[PDB]
Amino acid sequence: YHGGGSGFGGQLRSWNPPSESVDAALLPNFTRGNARADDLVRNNGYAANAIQLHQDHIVGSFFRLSHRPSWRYLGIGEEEARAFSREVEAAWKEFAEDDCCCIDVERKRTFTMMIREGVAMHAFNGELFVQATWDTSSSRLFRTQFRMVSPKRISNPNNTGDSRNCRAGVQINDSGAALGYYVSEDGYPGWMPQKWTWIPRELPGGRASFIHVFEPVEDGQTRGANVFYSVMEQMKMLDTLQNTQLQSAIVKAMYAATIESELDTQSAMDFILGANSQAAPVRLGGAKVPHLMPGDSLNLQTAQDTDNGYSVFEQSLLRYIAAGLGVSYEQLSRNYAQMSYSTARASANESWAYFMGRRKFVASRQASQMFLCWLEEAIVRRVVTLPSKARFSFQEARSAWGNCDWIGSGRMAIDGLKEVQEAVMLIEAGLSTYEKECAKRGDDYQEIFAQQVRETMERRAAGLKPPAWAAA
Amino acid sequence: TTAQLLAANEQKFKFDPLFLRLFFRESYPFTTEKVYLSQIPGLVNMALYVSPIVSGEVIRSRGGSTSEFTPGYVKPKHEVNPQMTLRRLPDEDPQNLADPAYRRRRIIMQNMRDEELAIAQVEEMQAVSAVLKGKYTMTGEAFDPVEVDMGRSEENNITQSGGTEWSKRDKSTYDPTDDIEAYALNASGVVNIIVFDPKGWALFRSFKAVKEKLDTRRGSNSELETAVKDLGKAVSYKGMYGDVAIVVYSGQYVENGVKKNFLPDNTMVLGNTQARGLRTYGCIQDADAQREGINASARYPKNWVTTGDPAREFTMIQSAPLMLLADPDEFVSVQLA
Amino acid sequence: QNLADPAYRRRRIIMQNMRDEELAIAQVEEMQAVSAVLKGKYTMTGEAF
Repeated sequence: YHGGGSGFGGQLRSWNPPSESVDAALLPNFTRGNARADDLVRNNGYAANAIQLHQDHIVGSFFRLSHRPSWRYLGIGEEEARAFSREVEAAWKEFAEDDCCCIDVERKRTFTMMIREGVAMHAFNGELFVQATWDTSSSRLFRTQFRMVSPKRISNPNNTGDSRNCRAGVQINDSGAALGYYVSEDGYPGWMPQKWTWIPRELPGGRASFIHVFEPVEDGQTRGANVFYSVMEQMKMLDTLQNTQLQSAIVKAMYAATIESELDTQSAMDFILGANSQAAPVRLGGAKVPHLMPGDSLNLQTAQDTDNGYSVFEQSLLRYIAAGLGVSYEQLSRNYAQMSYSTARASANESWAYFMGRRKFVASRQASQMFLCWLEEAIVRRVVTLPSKARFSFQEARSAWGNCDWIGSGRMAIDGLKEVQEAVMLIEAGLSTYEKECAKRGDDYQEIFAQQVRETMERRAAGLKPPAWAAA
Repeated sequence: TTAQLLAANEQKFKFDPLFLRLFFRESYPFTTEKVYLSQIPGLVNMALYVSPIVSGEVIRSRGGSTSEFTPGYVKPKHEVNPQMTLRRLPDEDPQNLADPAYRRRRIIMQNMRDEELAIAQVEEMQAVSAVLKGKYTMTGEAFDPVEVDMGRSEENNITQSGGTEWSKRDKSTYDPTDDIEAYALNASGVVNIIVFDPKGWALFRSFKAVKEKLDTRRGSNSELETAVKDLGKAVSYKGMYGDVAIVVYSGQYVENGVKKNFLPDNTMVLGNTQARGLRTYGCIQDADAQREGINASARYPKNWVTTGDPAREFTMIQSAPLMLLADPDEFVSVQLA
Repeated sequence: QNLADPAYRRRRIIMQNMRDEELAIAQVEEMQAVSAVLKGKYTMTGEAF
């Protein structure tokens, strides 16, 4: 195996990376890496575009709930399960998308923006912390409020050399489970003394208190790694190349001509450039034919091509950056050159696979945990009543009572008609149901059925022709 | 002349904190300038006969005593500078080899190991000098002298004299058991373990009566290991001797280049395996440490860069330990000349 | 009774210090203001200034 050897001709005799765990290769440089990623996001055109694409495609304009408790396992009966689902969905709809924005303690974001910001933080930081608090002094029906914590404030044990159990400010038991996190205080003025607080992961009653979301890579990973470690260096170097090329082009274009003469500068520029002595500005009106004595001379400088093949190299670097980040090349670079229908559809599919994976993991898990945390409070406060004769209590079956599914925004078709024909053809056969085809457009089938059954009544009552879907 | 480094061993000395483990448990960190230990006499004068008329001589109610102690401070440190990084290390192949950066992360690692080992040695000597004798004095070049003096009766720390020396008296037809009983009569509470010293164990074992207590059909239940049992380890949990547990401890600490033995040349330490021991750790005095909010801890590590011309990234650990003995009369130390 | 470990005493010391500097600078500003109002001019001198 040449890979592990000296190399071809000794070229690899100095490439001996240490065999260390992921933690010992990530934690010593955590803060600097996070800071560099933030600097890239805040000051680069393409990084901001990538974050915007993440937020808009993974989550979308709306992130709607779909509750499906497993009634077979609980033995509660179909109608009771459906009624309980309807009541829970109505309660959540009234609590999640309110206008007063009381879901968040800071009173700044609704639920959809909270999901979007969580995906963003998971994009350029590789983790997200949502803290579920209480305000017993409040008079509202639901006193469970959530807060988003920046991963910077989950500091280590104050940066000192740490240990085995206490890693990166996340207290750990004998196994890999996490017991308690450390939270700091974000002080903008910069002079207040810092205070660190302990916030346990779970309350003694089993309720979720402080939430951590990320995707691991190896056996042990206390804190995650963002998607920029692959391609930061090329991004910064490309930005520097862009600025340097732009400045060089401006410098080369600035010096138009060059006067060579023997007389005084005022006289030489007076008798050649046409500037009047009555430095010296030159009027830009008309055409001029200067008269040059044998000593004098005039030279019109020529410059290189302004973009002598820089765009192709930009193309290569942007292709590399897009490959590293995950999105397609067209979306990141806005190039959209000439391409057939097949190439565009392949591009869209290759992006959408990754987008679906990310949505199914990060947003879905965060939303499910937040929804369960609210559901416990709703159940306890008798706002929602469980069916009787339950095989388990709510404590004994946490997921089974609230096994929920979420529907996000659906794809925007490249061909408007082909997708419609595909959906209709699948519906005509038995291969796919109504829910599957209505959900790909991000609509719930029950609402569509109710809307149609009131539309038929309105059309019948108003004196118009009955609709197509009405039953004769 | 190419090469390859097949094996690279490492040398160590016999080091295991037996005395700290057995007798000193339940560590109690404290944030205080000085700690207190309180003893109460508990001696009751006999009720003397009194005539039914005089009715006098009220008795004083008993009152105790206290003490105050101040924990010492210890801070080892090391260094690393770019000069040591370039050449090579004795633990990497001529092949393979690494960038200069990784050699620094290896040197810092071994420096951490040495710091923690030195602190552990200090703690162990701290404990052993407290078990053997009532008091110890922590002295250093820059550390002002402070001593800890638990109140141990002079009648303990018994040593042999011109009479009753085990070495001088005959090894046949004599008993050590009676002398052991007479010595252990002083300790307050039962005794459950004996911690020999290899020379002392060798002296004790050679008696003809001690062998006889082992191979008697019905006169005992004791069993030992007379033959060679442990040769490389620092501890030897040998068998029981009637009721007590026999232990031989040979642990080594280094002061200067040479290697020295903790237990001083054939002592014997009667004691209880459940003796009340205190492991007190003081408050670490470092401005950054108190910035972090850490106090009354042990082994606070840190590093920094000195912005000098040769640079340097130092490495430091601070402990401030102090081991106490709640009751100093539950041990009896015998010299065994 | 109810003592505090030094990690809290250090913070209390720090706050009282910072309040002391703020008061001193406010006092300097008032001293400049009064002289600027009561008279046209004022001199700004110090030992190392």
